[PDB]
Amino acid sequence: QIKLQLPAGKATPAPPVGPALGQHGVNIMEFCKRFNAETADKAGMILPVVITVYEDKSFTFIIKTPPASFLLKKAAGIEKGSSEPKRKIVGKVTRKQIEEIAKTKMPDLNANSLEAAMKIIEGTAKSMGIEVV
Amino acid sequence: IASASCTTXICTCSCSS
RNA sequence: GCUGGGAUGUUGGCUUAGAAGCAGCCAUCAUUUAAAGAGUGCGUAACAGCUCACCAGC
Repeated sequence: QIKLQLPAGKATPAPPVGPALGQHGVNIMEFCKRFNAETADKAGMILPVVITVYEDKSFTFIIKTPPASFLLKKAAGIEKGSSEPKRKIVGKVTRKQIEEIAKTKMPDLNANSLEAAMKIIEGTAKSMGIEVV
Repeated sequence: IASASCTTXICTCSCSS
């Protein structure tokens, strides 16, 4: 069982994909087209998928919501997180934005309340030099 | 920049043993 | 002491070919918890895997 974060509508490259699971038994081509199939509904974003390979080299994979750090980057309109979180703020997002992301990632979050969800997201923002306003 | 089995971003990795 | 658990965002941000708790720098929050560090050491190319913290039962 392998896991990785592949961009929406794109796959097959050797450096990014290939070698990775391609060395566990997986047949790249089938995944590239397959992944890029459903990753059509949500394109442009980087989404993490969990590939599972059965003894017979066959496989399946679940597509999850994009990473918090990623959504956060997007929200703050930045490209990278601070090189020194807290010491240097490189961006910021509104409390409502935290709410949006928390809502977006909810299926993958284990919070029992939207409040707890936002607290989770804020923890990530605090780790990448992104402030909340 | 080269090897067999051993990196994440250029292209080698592994492949026997 | 023994057994079982040791979870979720998440491979935290940066860096890097990679850097996924564990080269290095910064941060070290939040969730679900009975409990579980943005992780004690081993380990991998990076993962994996083993181990410790912590909790539970005996």
